[PDB]
Amino acid sequence: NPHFFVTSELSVSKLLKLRQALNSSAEGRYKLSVNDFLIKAIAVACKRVPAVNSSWRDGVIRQFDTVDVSVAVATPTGLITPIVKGVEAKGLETISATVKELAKKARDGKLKPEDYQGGTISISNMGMNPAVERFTAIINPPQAAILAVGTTKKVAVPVENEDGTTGVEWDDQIVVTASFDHKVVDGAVGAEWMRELKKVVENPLELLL
Amino acid sequence: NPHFFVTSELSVSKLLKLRQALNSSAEGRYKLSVNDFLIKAIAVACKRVPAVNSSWRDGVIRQFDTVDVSVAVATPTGLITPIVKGVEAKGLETISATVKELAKKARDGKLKPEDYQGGTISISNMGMNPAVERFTAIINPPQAAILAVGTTKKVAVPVENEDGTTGVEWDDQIVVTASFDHKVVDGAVGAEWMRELKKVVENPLELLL
Amino acid sequence: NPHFFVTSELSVSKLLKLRQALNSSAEGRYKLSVNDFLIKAIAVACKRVPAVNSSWRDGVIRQFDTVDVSVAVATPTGLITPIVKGVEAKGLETISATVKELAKKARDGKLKPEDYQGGTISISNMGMNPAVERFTAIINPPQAAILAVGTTKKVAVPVENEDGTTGVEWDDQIVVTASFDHKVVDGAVGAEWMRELKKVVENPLELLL
Amino acid sequence: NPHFFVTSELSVSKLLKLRQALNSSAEGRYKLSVNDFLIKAIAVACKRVPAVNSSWRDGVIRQFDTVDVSVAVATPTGLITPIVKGVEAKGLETISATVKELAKKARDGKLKPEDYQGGTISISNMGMNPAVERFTAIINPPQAAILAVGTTKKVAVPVENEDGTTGVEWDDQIVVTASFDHKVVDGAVGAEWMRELKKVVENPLELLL
Repeated sequence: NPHFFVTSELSVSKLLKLRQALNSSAEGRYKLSVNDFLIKAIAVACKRVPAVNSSWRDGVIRQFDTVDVSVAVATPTGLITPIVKGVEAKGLETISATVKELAKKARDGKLKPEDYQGGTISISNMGMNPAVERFTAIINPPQAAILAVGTTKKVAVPVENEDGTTGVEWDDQIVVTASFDHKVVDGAVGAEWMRELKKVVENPLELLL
Repeated sequence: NPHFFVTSELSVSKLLKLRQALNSSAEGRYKLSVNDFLIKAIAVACKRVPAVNSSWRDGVIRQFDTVDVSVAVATPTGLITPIVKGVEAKGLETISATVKELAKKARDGKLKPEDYQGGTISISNMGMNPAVERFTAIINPPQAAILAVGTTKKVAVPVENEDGTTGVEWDDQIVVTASFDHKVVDGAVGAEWMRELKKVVENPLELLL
Repeated sequence: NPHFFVTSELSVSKLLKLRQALNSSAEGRYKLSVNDFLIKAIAVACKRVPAVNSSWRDGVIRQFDTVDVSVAVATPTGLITPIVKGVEAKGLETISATVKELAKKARDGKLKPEDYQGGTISISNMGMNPAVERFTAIINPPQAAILAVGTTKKVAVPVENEDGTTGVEWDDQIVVTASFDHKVVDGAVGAEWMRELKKVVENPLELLL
Repeated sequence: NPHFFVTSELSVSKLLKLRQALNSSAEGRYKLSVNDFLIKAIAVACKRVPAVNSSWRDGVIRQFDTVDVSVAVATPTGLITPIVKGVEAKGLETISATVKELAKKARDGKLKPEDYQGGTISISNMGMNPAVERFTAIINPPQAAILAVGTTKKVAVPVENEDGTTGVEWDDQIVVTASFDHKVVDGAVGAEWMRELKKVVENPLELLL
């Protein structure tokens, strides 16, 4: 299993501003987190290039026209992978309610058994606790790509103010990792998908596009 | 062998201050290095959560109540793994003398043959030379986790001084990597162990705890 | 295949200055890129320590006195690995012309079939597009080490000006990754090769050495 | 029974600072008092010189390699001596929990009968109430040394400030007393043990040593 690890580095301050604005405008019917924006962005990204969201059979490979995103949730019994289907068609409040409902279902017991079967990309995120920057779980056998998300730190970013020739103003910054299979997805298309994903995420206004 | 790589990023300036104070107070009977603090901290960390320090047999797994730490040393013949046992009970001067004596034994020849058998976590550190930030040797077959340590760089860290709204003051910072097995230790407990390890190391005053 | 991933972090501003000077002095007969300096530097580095540029047969291993560098190029059909031989003897303009000619040959069709066989280290570099910092393709079967190159970012670097006690002046900085085999090349010699490679690259004036 | 009384005078302000720091950093799982630092320090001190922690049989004497510390607790029924074993191996939070649990066990009733047998040095401390500076209970028959602790007062300590040729700044100060047997432990080794104990306690940073 030749799984090569690529990475990217994303600026999220715009996402924080948008999340705060939407949460303040909310009347309580929905709750938003950064994982919501990440899953919507990666759904749009997979719509952009369908190469990443494929599967490998015995010899032959199959490509999915639609997008099905599996999210990892931590349970005392082990690792659970709830699924959400048709993410591109849905908004972000609906997927928010779906993921929180699936999480609480995992808390109170076991889920309906076909919530485990299916999917195109597996997503894991321990950004809640600190002391984690990079990680990559093994790719699931029916999958072809896994995207892992670390925590958000606070580092200096290039700025070109006039009074200060160099200038230093700080921004929040996050690290993502992607493990592919190299049997279906090669390095070039993975780098393309990552760069266009960063292009989508850096300015969130194109999420509605 | 699904070995997933997690990482953390540690501040060591407090450790440097403590090491300098103890070395100045020393009368020559003991010599201290950063590896000493790392091995003591990880011993306490394994005491905190015993899940990481286990082993896998044919099908069944075995959990060790005590801690046995194997340290990697570079030799012209190859790679050697001296062992230290009961690290949690011992202080740091005793383990310091033990590791330096084992290192010089490796220099002058071969060791007693049962110094190779046993252990719970393997530790490797090439922080002596520069030009290394991340690395991860393969996990030893009777082990379940390996922690590798890079070098210490000097980077900017968040500060909240009054005169400067952003403010910039620099600190030394180190990178650690952890390769687990995923047959015994899953991602969640590994992240827990790493975050509590960083909590222990960041302020060294809890080492005596 | 126990492929352990080591990394380094290089300052390239001197290389940019030298590249700009040589390109301005050029009359059009040659074109220079950062990949040229990297391949020349790694050729000299392999000349420094011949351990990395070896191959593994069935049980026995073979060491190459000369250097043969294979460079990866992205093609719509897939991944292509043109080869350049005797790089240490040649300058940098000759290897520049050779690599650009091989790239355009890959563009317009297929190459002469023995351009695929041979080599000591495989080099891949997607530094052209942004949104990539670390990656590592699997080592080719007749090879023993692969060096991957990310993009160049702009980060703060330690400075010791008098007026500012800390001081902050920024520099361009690049990330490199190295995947070895651990059947032939162990961690120590890999770290040695990486540190001496960084020593060569940081100040490019030793390239002519 | 020729029990000669030696004494020492200790500065504890550093211990108060360390205790306050650790208690503030505590999340409630442990509670620390000065007696904890004293018992850990004397355990390390007995490890330093094993002469004090011995016992006398009929004619012959026996020396203990390990350390077992008996602490005196005041009960309405009389005087009770709970025991803690292997103190040097354990930290200070574990012995803290052990001593508080033994104290509350003495409060709610009688203890398991073998908690009375064994030990190397008996420790008594009425530092809680004021109006006590020196005291010394008789040595227990199977013991060879008893260390009693008074209360902490506030007295002037030598200082060498520049503006004030003499200078006066005040510090907290405690008095300790030691009654030996003179059948096993003579004056010289007792004075050695006391001076090295004061050396350990005055700067608590060597407790982790």
